[PDB]
Amino acid sequence: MLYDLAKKRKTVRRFKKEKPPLEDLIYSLKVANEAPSGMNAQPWRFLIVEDEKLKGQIRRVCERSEKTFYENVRGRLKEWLDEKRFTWRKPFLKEAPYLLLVFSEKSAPYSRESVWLAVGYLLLALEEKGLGSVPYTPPDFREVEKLVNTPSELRLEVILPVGYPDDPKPKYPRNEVIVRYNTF
Amino acid sequence: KMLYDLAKKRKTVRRFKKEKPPLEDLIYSLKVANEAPSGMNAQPWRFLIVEDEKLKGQIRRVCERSEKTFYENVRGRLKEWLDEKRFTWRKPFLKEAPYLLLVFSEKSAPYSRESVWLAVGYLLLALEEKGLGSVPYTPPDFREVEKLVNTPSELRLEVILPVGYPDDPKPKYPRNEVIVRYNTF
Ligand SMILES: Cc1cc2nc3c(=O)[nH]c(=O)nc-3n(C[C@H](O)[C@H](O)[C@H](O)COP(=O)(O)O)c2cc1C
Ligand SMILES: Cc1cc2nc3c(=O)[nH]c(=O)nc-3n(C[C@H](O)[C@H](O)[C@H](O)COP(=O)(O)O)c2cc1C
Ligand SMILES: N[C@@H](Cc1ccc(O)c(F)c1)C(=O)O
Ligand SMILES: N[C@@H](Cc1ccc(O)c(F)c1)C(=O)O
Ligand SMILES: [Cl-]
Ligand SMILES: [Cl-]
Ligand SMILES: [Cl-]
Ligand SMILES: [Cl-]
Ligand SMILES: [Cl-]
Repeated sequence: MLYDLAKKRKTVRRFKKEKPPLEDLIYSLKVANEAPSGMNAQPWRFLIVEDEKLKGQIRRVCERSEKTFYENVRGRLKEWLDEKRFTWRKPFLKEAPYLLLVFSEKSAPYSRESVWLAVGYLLLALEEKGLGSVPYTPPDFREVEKLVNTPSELRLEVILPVGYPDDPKPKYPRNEVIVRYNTF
Repeated sequence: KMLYDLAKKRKTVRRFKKEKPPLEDLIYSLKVANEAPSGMNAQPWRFLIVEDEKLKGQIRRVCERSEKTFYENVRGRLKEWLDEKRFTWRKPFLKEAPYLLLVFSEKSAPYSRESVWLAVGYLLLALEEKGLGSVPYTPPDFREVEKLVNTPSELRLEVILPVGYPDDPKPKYPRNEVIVRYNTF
């Protein structure tokens, strides 16, 4: 059941050393590709990073940026990150077998909405395929974009480290949906 | 059998039956969506289920007005696409759908819009599982629609998802092959 897939899917920030077959990622992208999009532009573009040096570069730029983020973060954000024991360290950027970088075509109508919708599909597909991921959002997208020679027409949306999950931490809670009717 | 089949089958539904699906069907989709990840697990989505005919009509007309102006002004690829598909500013599905599921994002949440749109992906697949149809309807201006439903300032209307039973919807548009590159561009 889809609900079961969605319910079971949780963040995975720790991956097995073994690299999943590319076919599983490609499957998930093919699923994502079936998603709707503004003017059916299919404004998602995928970059699968496997190169260890490059992952290392991405890891390092992201961590350097996160370091600053963590130095300064405060309030509610800080409290949540602290309670969940996040730090600037993002080893999964190096250690995940794949970094799936998801880009949006800037010029496409509702490109961002569409890509993120498709990421929803993507994540469910990864779960279906028994892969883990985390939508990792670097503090500074541009540095990562440059690392991979992102064309100006594309916008990096998210870095999805993908791999076999490795003793992932538990899914965080979900509050029940509380619907409203007609108006607030 | 596979999620791909579900995703592949799912397509826009702009033609709805009047017949009201059980609320539980729609709530199921929200429950699925709600299992989605989100920035700081904020679960920044909020759902407003519009069923009231008068309000649907108000929403419809506000959107249509906005669309009408937009159709007068749209240019480039979107205009070309809309024209070739014979889209117009009229949005009858906003009246015909038994539900308008208004999906809001909690503005203050980190990556709130990204997260909500991600969850909408879930949501659409769930609707498909339940045999419901929808369309992520995005009028040019949400502000008037937000006001119609007394949207709190903290929330951003992201999308109007008319939801109902499909009434012989038009076929799915094609999909280009997914575009996958390795390591760098
Ligand atoms: C972010 C987003 C916004 C959309 N906005 C509209 C809209 O305003 N009006 C509409 O008729 N369809 C809208 N759509 C539906 C798209 O036109 C549709 O997903 C695309 O044509 C592909 O349809 P298909 O899956 O049936 O091939 C939107 C879709 C997305 C993802
Ligand atoms: C838009 C978005 C951005 C995210 N950014 C990050 C991130 O930068 N770092 C991270 O560790 N997790 C990130 N996540 C993962 C969230 O922390 C995670 O989805 C949330 O904690 C719920 O996890 P759960 O599904 O395992 O309960 C992001 C999730 C989304 C949807
Ligand atoms: N929102 C306008 C234009 C439009 C239509 C379809 C779309 O996919 C889209 F992005 C935009 C409409 O519904 O006609
Ligand atoms: N990007 C930062 C902060 C962060 C972490 C988790 C999140 O869900 C999020 F939105 C933001 C990190 O990975 O530590
Ligand atoms: Cl996650
Ligand atoms: Cl659609
Ligand atoms: Cl939490
Ligand atoms: Cl916002
Ligand atoms: Cl239709």
